[PDB]
Amino acid sequence: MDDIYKAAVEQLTEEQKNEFKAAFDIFVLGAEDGSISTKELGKVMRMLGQNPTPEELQEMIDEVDEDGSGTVDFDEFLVMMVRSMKDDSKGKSEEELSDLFRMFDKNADGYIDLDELKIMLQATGETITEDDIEELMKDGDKNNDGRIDYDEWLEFMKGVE
Repeated sequence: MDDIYKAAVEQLTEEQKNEFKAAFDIFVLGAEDGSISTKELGKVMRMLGQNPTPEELQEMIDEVDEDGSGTVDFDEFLVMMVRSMKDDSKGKSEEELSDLFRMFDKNADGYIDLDELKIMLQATGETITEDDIEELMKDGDKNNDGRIDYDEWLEFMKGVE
């Protein structure tokens, strides 16, 4: 029975909502609609000022909203436990694309280059080859041309891990 969250609730106490409500109220100090970052560990880990890594985690969670509501409710977080998303959640934002697009266009040509896009993974410690990225850009296309434009960068993250 139950879909996925209605099942755990059977063996889970709703009282927990108030348990993790403290750390939440302190995190949404500035958020009026409870808009905050889900990254709990990544926050305390990056707070130490260590190597880059969690910086990207803030992006995926930035637009974790899959239902497209605008914010995440306290309850929505609880149900996220039983399911255990483990990792990942999203990639880049709608309004952010307008910035990232030009942020990667270091060639000032209007399009995106391999050394430009791949340059990102170059500063993080990825676990892939340098030439491998060459295959990624190939998919970046969308308007049929062979390069990135003011539209492909958006559809780019159509669903890549």
